[PDB]
Amino acid sequence: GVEAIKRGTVIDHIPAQIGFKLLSLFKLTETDQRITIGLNLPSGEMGRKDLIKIENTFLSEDQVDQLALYAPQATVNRIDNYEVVGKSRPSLPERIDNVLVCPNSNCISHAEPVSSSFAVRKRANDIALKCKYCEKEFSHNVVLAN
Amino acid sequence: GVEAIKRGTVIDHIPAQIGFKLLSLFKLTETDQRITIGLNLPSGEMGRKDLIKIENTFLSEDQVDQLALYAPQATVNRIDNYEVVGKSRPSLPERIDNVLVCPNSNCISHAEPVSSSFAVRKRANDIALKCKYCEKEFSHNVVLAN
Amino acid sequence: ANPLYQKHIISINDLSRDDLNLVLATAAKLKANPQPELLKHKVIASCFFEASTATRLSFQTSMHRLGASVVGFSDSANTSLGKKGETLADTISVISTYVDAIVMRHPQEGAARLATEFSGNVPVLNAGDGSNQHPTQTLLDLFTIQQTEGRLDNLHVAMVGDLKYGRTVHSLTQALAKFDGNRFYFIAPDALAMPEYILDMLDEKGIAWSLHSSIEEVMAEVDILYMTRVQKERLDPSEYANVKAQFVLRASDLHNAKANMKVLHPLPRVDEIATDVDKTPHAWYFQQAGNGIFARQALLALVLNRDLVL
Amino acid sequence: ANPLYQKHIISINDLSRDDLNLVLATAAKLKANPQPELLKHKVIASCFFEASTATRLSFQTSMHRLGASVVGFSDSANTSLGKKGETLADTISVISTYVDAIVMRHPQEGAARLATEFSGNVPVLNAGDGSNQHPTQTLLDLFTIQQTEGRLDNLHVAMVGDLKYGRTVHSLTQALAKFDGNRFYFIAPDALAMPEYILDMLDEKGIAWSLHSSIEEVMAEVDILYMTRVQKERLDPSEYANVKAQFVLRASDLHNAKANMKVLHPLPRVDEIATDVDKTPHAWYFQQAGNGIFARQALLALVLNRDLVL
Amino acid sequence: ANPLYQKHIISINDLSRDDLNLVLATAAKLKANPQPELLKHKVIASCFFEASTATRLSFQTSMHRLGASVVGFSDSANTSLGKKGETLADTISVISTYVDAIVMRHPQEGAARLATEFSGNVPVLNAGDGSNQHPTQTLLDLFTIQQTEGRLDNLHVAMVGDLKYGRTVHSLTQALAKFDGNRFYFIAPDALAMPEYILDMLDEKGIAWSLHSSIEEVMAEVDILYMTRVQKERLDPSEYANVKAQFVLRASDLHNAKANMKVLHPLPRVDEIATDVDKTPHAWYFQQAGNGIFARQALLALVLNRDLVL
Ligand SMILES: O=C(O)C[C@H](NC(=O)CP(=O)(O)O)C(=O)O
Ligand SMILES: O=C(O)C[C@H](NC(=O)CP(=O)(O)O)C(=O)O
Ligand SMILES: O=C(O)C[C@H](NC(=O)CP(=O)(O)O)C(=O)O
Ligand SMILES: [Zn+2]
Ligand SMILES: [Zn+2]
Repeated sequence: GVEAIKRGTVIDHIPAQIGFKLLSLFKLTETDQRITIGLNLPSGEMGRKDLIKIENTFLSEDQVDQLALYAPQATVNRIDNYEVVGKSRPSLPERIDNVLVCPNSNCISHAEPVSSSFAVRKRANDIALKCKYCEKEFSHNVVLAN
Repeated sequence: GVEAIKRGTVIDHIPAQIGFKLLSLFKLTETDQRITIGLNLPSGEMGRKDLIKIENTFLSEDQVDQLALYAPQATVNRIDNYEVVGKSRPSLPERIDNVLVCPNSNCISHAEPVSSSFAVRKRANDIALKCKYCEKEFSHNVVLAN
Repeated sequence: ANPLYQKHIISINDLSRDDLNLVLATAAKLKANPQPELLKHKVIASCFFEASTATRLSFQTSMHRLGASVVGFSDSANTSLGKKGETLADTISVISTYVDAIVMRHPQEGAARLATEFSGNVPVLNAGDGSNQHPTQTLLDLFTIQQTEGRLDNLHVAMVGDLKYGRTVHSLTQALAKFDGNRFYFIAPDALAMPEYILDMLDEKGIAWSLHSSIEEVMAEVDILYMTRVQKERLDPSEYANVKAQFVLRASDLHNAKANMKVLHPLPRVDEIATDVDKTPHAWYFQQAGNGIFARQALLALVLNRDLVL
Repeated sequence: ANPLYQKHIISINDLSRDDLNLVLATAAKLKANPQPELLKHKVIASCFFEASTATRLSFQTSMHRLGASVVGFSDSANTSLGKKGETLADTISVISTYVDAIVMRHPQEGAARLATEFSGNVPVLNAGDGSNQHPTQTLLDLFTIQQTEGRLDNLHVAMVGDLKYGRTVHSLTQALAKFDGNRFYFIAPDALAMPEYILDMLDEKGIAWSLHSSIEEVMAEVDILYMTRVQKERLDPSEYANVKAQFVLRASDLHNAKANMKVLHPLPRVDEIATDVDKTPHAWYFQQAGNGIFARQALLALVLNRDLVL
Repeated sequence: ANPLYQKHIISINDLSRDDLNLVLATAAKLKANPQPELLKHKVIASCFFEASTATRLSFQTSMHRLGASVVGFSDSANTSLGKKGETLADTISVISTYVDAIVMRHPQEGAARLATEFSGNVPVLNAGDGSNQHPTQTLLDLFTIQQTEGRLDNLHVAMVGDLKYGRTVHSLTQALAKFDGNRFYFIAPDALAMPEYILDMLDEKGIAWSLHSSIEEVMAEVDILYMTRVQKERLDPSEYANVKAQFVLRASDLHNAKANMKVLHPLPRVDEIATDVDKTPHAWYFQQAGNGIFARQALLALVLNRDLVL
């Protein structure tokens, strides 16, 4: 596509203006081998599409379903020998630990040395996240706002 | 190498791990156009380069010069309908308005609505940066926030 | 081993209908036949990082009626957390090497859950964390409702006041949704309404609830009228319009209440219950406070004793 | 139009040897024979957002000794910036529609420089901006030096005290590095030493400067001993070790001082210049303070009158 | 004697369409050609018991631009009322024996009205009394409106922000209701809405006013968009929900504004007028601030000089 690799992952169908967020959010910059980023690529059905290619790397257990919460229709293509060895589409997990910040000012998660952790319920219109410590439940819009 | 382009700019020869910094710092990604970034891709000349093809956007001299504090030897290139019109290069820019933040905590620039501004001088070895307001002079490395 | 032995009582949410029923059955037994030695030689820490009179003194009287020992604080201004920057994680890590259970009240929501990550083998019992939960308030209110109503199912329960910051009603509603057929009436000013996650749960469960702008609307319908106090200390400045009680209960308004109906309140009360109510047969809030001794004795008895023969 | 006519006076860094010499010549002219109506019908703002006895009152006496009217404030607490959140930018935008020139002292470095961005054609005269510059201090310091040494070129000047935060030695070191063959001796604690950017500037201009650990080791070769006071208002907690004066001058140390050498101090002094020095021939700081009237009068005359005091 | 000669100027409610028109005509006369000695030998008191940058400094520049002398204070903390318990009544009684007229701003509503009870023949000019009136603000607001619209009759004027405590919109709404055929649009949060007594007055005079929930729904028909700032100093705790600006104007909203329409603001502004509006053609608040000098100069001229600036 816009580049090829012997082995690596290719995250395609990334929504626009989110592509650049993933290089920071997964720190795909602490790397030595090549990355190909194509931004605002046409995708006839979804117009704007960003796409990332990482040579020699495959996304870990975390990032794949953490990607579910960030680019719900992205398609992760595992490649080896230039063959699409696996294709994946992320599922929403039961929980997301470490990466999200509790919106509640008075949650102890903000003062003490502990990893944040939220439960993921896929609540009719949107994902609701319940914080493991203060027990409040929030719209994912709120929890992963920018 | 990497993906084709008709009209625009292609910033080649960016030193490794700096291509990212530049996408962010001068906001180059906040566009509705197609950018292709090749991170960590083999150069030869100085081992490994990083590089950005920004399609249908052209830089002024003034923008291009601002890159000299990061990528001094970068090679800007404008291609009007595929052929290379002008291959340019950064010269350090005399002033760097708006991009950096004064590390003096008591500088007035932090409270009021004015844009930041620094005078740039090759200070003998490092590039020194004097804030136009508090007049304190700083090495370019510290001004690039810690 | 009984189901509650060595459990952390952090949230009503983690308890089932039978854990709850086990506590009430035990509280009833110890209310009738006392056990002065049940916890002879256990030392229990009472750590109150936020103001309390009744929760702290009912808890340490319960410990003393069962032969236990108490060490602790009611004011974190003099701990090394207060003056030297000890984290709550290192505070709990150290205190768990000394004692057999930790009773804790703290101002940030989430504090007792955090304590359990550092606690080791020591059970942590939540005397209130910010505006989240107050589990031991619900075991004394459920013992009181059972005492007066002889039923914890099919009741008409009205909850009045600051329902957004009230940890007592967040825990009580979650517990009464475990029994069958309870009808809830929530009367609160908009700003201080029931948080949506409690409502979502009532709905997902098929429980009936409704909102009302007065108490008169529901006075003849209710079995329990649960009054709460505006949590001034938890309010945001934008909520300061809501500091004064919006719904005040006076003896006159008890005009056509069912005879069995009781007025419960976790206390302290400010202006929401006039003192003439105190002299009516409906006022049950100081008998309720008294029941804290049996509900808390029960919980301490069950968390630290494998099998209990009562 | 004379060279300084309507220029902003913000930093010594923007004035030439000639601009300084002009001010000085006009100071001597107006000291010799007055001009009471030179600025008749002008109204000048006195905007002191930071403490001042001498700079504000010598500036306002100069405005009054030339016929101008003064409006202003000495304290920001009752300005709309103090109580209402007005920005310094909107403050200068409104005051620029009223007065003929703006004198302002402010606690942040950079404050007079941004007033100019918003002041229109109204000149901004910097009465001290945080720890950056103080250009009118240097104009009276230079007038007093010229007046007691005859020259401004080929001097030995020692600067003692807090040179990191001393805005007076920032401007003055930059003014004397404009004349030829001046030698610099700097006596400060390491934590309050001269900022790199002034030493660099001394170096590319080829000026000879040196660090010294005592006043005594340079007492015999200096012509100007310019003493400063630790800027305690500006110190960080880290630096609180340096609140007391390390180098304190007593009259005995002057017993081998060059007979022309004078002791200057911008003032206030706290313990660094003992009061017995006050009675000795080398003491010139109150004379120095008085010369503020003539340099400030000259400066206002040049920035606001087209012509040139003959 | 001209009509305003020695009148107290306390509320717009006591001045006629003619009294306002007079002030305005004199403002244009004195803006066109100055009068430096019109108030020579008068001494005017500047008594600011509440914060001020613009009203105090534009008033004192006007007094100075007409030859008068100023005496006063900007802060009450070091007055004998501040430290000794002097009453405002005895304060005005003593100051009336010294000065030719008294300008005073004060935090209580009614303060300038009672100064007149104790000021003898010395006129009292109200520079703002609590949340009641601010008559000289309206005189420069009207001069700026007349100056940018040509008329004061038949305007569309929207007033946005805190209208409950905005003393500026109290006076200004009452001044424009003196001219014919002006339409009013009021955009405020319900808690900071126009006081009943001004709406009544609009109604018996048959004036058309309407409430609107956005600037955008009236942006195309307004000629004057007069923005105000929430009077946070004056808010009750109840009202603290309204401290942030609900209606914030950014330059994009002006992209369908009538080409003559100007944006006025008494100032200080905090978040309600974004700084990008500052560069657009509709922005007229700093021009407006400048016109304070001409209306205040005209007012002093009329109250203190018998004659009439020709
Ligand atoms: O304070 C309240 O209103 C209810 C409740 N009160 C109690 O538990 C009684 P005390 O604060 O005396 O321990 C609480 O949630 O803290
Ligand atoms: O304060 C000092 O030490 C030096 C200097 N002092 C003065 O200008 C005298 P004043 O603060 O009374 O106006 C200053 O920078 O403010
Ligand atoms: O403060 C305001 O918002 C409006 C108005 N502002 C002014 O008059 C400007 P100042 O308070 O600087 O004199 C006032 O009523 O005081
Ligand atoms: Zn949380
Ligand atoms: Zn700066």
